[PDB]
Amino acid sequence: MIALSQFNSLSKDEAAGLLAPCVALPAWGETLVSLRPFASRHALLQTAREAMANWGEDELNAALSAHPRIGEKPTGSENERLAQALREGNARYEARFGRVFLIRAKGRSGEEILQALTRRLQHTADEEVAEALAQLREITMLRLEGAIGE
Repeated sequence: MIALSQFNSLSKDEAAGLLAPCVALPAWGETLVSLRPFASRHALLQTAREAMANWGEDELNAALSAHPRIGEKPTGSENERLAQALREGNARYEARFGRVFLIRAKGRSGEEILQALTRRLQHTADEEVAEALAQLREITMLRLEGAIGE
């Protein structure tokens, strides 16, 4: 984590690089960088929310393009039932929608994630683009909050 004053004084390229892990959408970071200086962390976060408010399906696709799918990271009881149901739900999700299951995980239990996954599998394509975007916005904000201090 770097101070807000450090973020304000970075070069445009170092500042975009600091923001890059928050989401794989260079335009979002470029926009925030171009609006420096920020006078408080709260104001930076509010601007960040505005900048992602009109992301659509094209941004969802670009943001997720390098995300590993099922079977792409081979590793070589109630816990077993949960792990199985989560792995099966993820497999169903990828087969239906042709994209990884994106969910803000911090703060949710495995059982809560399973319930959200099961519910989202009942969505229409448009309903799920919207929810996946909302989760992408939440994740981006949590990452930004860990990247730049007061």
